[PDB]
Amino acid sequence: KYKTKVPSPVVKCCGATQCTSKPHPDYQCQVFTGVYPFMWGGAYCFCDTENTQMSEAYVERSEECSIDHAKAYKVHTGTVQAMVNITYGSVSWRSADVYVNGETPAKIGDAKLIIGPLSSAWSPFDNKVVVYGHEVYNYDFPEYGTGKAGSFGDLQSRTSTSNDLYANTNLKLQRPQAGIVHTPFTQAPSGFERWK
Amino acid sequence: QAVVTQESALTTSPGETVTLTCRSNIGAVTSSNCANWVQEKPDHFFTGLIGDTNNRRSGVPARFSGSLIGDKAALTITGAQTEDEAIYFCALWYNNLWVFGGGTKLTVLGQPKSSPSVTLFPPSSEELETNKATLVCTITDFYPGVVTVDWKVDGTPVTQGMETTQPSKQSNNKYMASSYLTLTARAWERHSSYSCQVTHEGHTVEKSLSR
Amino acid sequence: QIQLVQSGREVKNPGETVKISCKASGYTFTEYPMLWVKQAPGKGFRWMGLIYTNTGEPTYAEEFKGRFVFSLEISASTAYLQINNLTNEDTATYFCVRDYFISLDYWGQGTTLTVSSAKTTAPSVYPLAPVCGGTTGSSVTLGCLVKGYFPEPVTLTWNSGSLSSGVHTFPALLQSGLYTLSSSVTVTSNTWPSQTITCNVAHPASSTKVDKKIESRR
Amino acid sequence: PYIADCPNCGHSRCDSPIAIEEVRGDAHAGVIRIQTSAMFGLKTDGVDLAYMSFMNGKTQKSIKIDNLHVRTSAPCSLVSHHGYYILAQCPPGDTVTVGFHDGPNRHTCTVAHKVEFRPVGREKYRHPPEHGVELPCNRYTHKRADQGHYVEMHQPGLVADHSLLSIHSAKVKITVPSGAQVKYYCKCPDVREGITSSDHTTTCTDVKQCRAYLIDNKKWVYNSGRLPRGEGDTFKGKLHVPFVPVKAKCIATLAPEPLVEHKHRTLILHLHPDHPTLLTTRSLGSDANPTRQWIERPTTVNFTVTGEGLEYTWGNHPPKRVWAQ
Repeated sequence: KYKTKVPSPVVKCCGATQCTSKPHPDYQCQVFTGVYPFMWGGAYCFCDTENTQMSEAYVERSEECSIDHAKAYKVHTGTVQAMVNITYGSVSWRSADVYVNGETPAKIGDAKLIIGPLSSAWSPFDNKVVVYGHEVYNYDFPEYGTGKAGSFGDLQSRTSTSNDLYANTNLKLQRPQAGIVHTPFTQAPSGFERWK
Repeated sequence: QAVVTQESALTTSPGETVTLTCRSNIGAVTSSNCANWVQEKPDHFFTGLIGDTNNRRSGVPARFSGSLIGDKAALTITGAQTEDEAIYFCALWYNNLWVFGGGTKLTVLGQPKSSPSVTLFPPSSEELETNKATLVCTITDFYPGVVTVDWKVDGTPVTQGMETTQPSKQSNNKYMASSYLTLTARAWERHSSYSCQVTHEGHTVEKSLSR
Repeated sequence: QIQLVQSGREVKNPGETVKISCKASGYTFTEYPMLWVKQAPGKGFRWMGLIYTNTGEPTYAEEFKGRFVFSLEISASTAYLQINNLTNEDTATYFCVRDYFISLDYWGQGTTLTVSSAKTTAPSVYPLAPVCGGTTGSSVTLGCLVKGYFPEPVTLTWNSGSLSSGVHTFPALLQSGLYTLSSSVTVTSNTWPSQTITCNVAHPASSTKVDKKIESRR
Repeated sequence: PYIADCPNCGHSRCDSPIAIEEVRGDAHAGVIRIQTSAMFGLKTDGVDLAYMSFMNGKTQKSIKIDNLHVRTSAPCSLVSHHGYYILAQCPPGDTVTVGFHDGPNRHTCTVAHKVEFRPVGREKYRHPPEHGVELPCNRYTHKRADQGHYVEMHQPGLVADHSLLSIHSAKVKITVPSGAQVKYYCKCPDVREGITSSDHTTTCTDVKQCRAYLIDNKKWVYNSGRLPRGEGDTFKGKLHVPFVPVKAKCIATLAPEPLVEHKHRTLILHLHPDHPTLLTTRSLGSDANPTRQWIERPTTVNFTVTGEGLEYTWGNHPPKRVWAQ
């Protein structure tokens, strides 16, 4: 889930402050005029329409993104394993980890054993998978870079470290009301909020 | 660049409630001025009473409380005591520096009067060996703290040669002072009766030596 | 608990420098910085600045930016005031103070400076014993006259300081260009002259120390 | 301790120092991490986390925490404070409603935020129990020795303070806190920047047409949305977060055991939970044929078990398994 970690808006008191499209993820910024911002002393900007307010807000990974986070995957077939016990013959023991590919031995104990390949290639994982903590979902996640806001993957970071991401959150700033300092951020709660 | 103003002097009686105020020349005093109240007892003895308007320093009796009354900081002594007679200074913070008020001298009824203890000493002999003689008149434990000291050599009011210190406050809150009459080894040996007369709250005490 | 004990009072001729120490006791030096206040003879109390005993940065009041320099022997819980190129109108008393509780909570004893031109004269210490005749009461008053010294200060004790009760030491006063001080002590009539009573006087400026036992006149 | 504009501050929009931003009802353990704009914790200087510094005036007030109240639909329970930030164990609530008591005044602050507390598990409780299994919840710490993240905290912008703009008996008179930087001019033409001690105003007279400003950037702030930018620069002040979300194993849920009843290749199960429990199964044939249903109302259910087996998941109670030959 996102966090609309709003940078603190500019308030020019008499005249405009043009905004620029900073490279923050989903950097929504919209200049606003026609304010009279009550801040602790009543208003403070002495004009009345030239009072300008520039709201800016970008999307950022939550602190929970590091730890409580869904996780997509493109899943191929790989190679299956097993801790095969054989309490063999009179040997009476070997508990060894093996493979399935039909030329791999595993000389753990005394016996050499070749397994598979199995005929039952049903990977219960689908091609596309989402993963969450322990509950694994064979979900057709839309993709990195695309996820519709509100839908799953509104925030899409490659990894946790990745400062870049894709944040289609439909974050739309609105003008603050009646000459008061604040930042209307109108936004879909995450497609990670739903999906839980 | 701000001027803190305080009452000049206030007089009360033991058991009364008295209020001292602290006014700022720039505007009302507010909690961001962190009014402090400091007390000065005799002997250059300073202690802090209240800080941050109403925080009482630890070990300051509860009869002392601070507050903001109107547009000024105030110190109230509830049940003033004789021991509270001192100079109270207020301090106000102004974003980067402190400004102290002029202080309020507070007088509290109490301490029954006490007569002075007068002693006159003769010039010692090691000093008469210098061709000098100094008669020391010591006066201690008197209250109220105001006296008149008059010297009389041989029946005649000396009028030159004497020096009398200013009453200094002792610890018990009574006062002391000493007066010196310097003669010459010779002036000494000439005249015969020396006397230090101390006048205090109407009674007189004369201490005479005889050479 | 908290004691800020200051150096003793100095005399210095115009132009000199002085370092006034403030030794702190009872608190952790580091979490409470020091206020330096000037109480000038007439004028009342004035903030001279504050020193961050943690970082070491001083703030000076504008009146004090220049000849005044705050520093600290951190290590020994001492803060110090140094006034360089002493001006004659710097005679006054300087207090160190602890800033805490949104104000100042403890003040020191004060170190008084008397900026004044003059040489160095050692004091003459004279015993003051009672009149040659009688002197019979329940108690008895002896004295000690410390005459003609310069500059300040002198220290005076009775019996090395073991006799402090019943003592009145009288502030030094300037007379004919020299300071004179005196002290009295009162003890029971059985104590003296049975037991020895001694006046102890030190004048640091002249390295003079005098011990004068009060002897009976006959 | 920053001060911002609380939205429904008892009456209406005040400017409370405890103005609530970044409500996070995103964990599971009945807990919310909150940021006040007020920085409680140690005092102004050095002592005792359990004291209380908000802004009164331009000034702090670093005093005791005596009567904090976070609350929601019900009164919450504090967990710990550090910095601008408090952790508190709350129940669910449509809103969040915070406030201490200075002593002369209630002086609270309140805000909207959708809160819930699902515990981790197939049981949908409303509250953590005393017993049950432990399993990997998401939750915030008690502690402060914490660096796992840090939020930008650069300077404050200016702030209004018309207590400054007094009158010089005919002219409007500005002053300064402590030599702080007061940014000043009026609608008329007079001094145009203001980087000064206490100035006067030659030209204008009315207090209501002048720039009462406080560039007082000796201490940085949180970068609240309810902050005006310090226009000069992105000053330094990268500053940690205490209350990191951590992988605590909450003391957690457990649903009452089922009543297993045999039939021919069929599990009748008279069932009777405490709370809504997500039951589900997996017929282990390559035909999965699973089932899901939250059960809060007690219900006798059925499961056509096959020859090879079925498994059965009574809430976060462990999964069962069954031979139905």
